[PDB]
Amino acid sequence: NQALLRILKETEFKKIKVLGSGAFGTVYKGLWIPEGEKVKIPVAIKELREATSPKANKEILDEAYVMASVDNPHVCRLLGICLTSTVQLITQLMPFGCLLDYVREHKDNIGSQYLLNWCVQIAKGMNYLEDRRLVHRDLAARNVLVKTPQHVKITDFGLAKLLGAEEKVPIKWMALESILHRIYTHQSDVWSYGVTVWELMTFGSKPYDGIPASEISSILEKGERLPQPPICTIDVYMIMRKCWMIDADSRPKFRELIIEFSKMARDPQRYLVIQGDERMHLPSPTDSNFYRALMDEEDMDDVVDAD
Ligand SMILES: *CCC(=O)N1CC(n2cc(-c3ccncc3)c(-c3cccc(NC(=O)c4cn(C5CC5)cn4)c3)n2)C1
Repeated sequence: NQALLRILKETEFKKIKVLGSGAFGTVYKGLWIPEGEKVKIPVAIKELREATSPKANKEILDEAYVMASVDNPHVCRLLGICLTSTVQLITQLMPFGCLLDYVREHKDNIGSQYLLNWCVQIAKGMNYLEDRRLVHRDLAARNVLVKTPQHVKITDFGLAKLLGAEEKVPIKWMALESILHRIYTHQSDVWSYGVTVWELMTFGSKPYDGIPASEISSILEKGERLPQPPICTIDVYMIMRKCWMIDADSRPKFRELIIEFSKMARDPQRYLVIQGDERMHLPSPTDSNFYRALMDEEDMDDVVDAD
């Protein structure tokens, strides 16, 4: 559906500040000025790294129209595109930033209810991508954005597919088959999900810290995996370990991860042990209503509360 992707002209928007970057390009906070209006509307803009040609631009545009249909409350939707000598992708601006920076800044202030609800939401967004037959290829805590502390969304999915580069590097998030054979499936996205859950449970620790990328395949072949985070109980750790099994079909499915983490979120102190957890509950209905009115009016399934 062509109505889901807006083609933007360089004159109606401006990049104003750098927000960060990745393997695909630099991210900016921008301002959109609708034609004839005096308002400046904040947007997020990703400017892709490699310069592009008119032939490549037509193929990218065709793929972008399909990519703009990827609609779920836990996945950031591509809203607009500007195709000139560079490819610029426009999306809604998330003022809280990525979940990786969030868990680091609010470490020893985040409770089990939040940690477990973020795992559920990420699995929901990943299950929706699997329902759309779209392999993410770059799932990590840096690619989970915070709309509000209660609502996270996945970004940067299928960027190789958008560019027509699926058959052409975040080694520490990759399944062993992706490292060895560049094979990417919904099951290698499950391995990346286990690493992302590990990043959240360690409040943003670096996976395999100190170990060079070239040594990772050999470490995985010897059966070594990321260590049990100090807050995880054995049941949570066993789910992460199942995500990192050599046999891809032995890993859990995203629909099963939604069910297990939803069950755990219903008795959160039994699955995660955090000091001072009794005073780090989910917001009351009053606070939740206020956050939504000011920055999150979109439709979304209820957050899992404790029994
Ligand atoms: C904290 C980690 C970090 O620094 N990162 C940079 C990367 N990131 C953040 C954003 C962002 C910030 C704030 N508000 C919103 C987003 C982005 C980002 C910006 C614009 C566009 C995108 N992605 C896409 O447009 C896009 C399109 N697809 C489909 C066509 C394939 C997938 N992603 C991301 N990036 C995290």
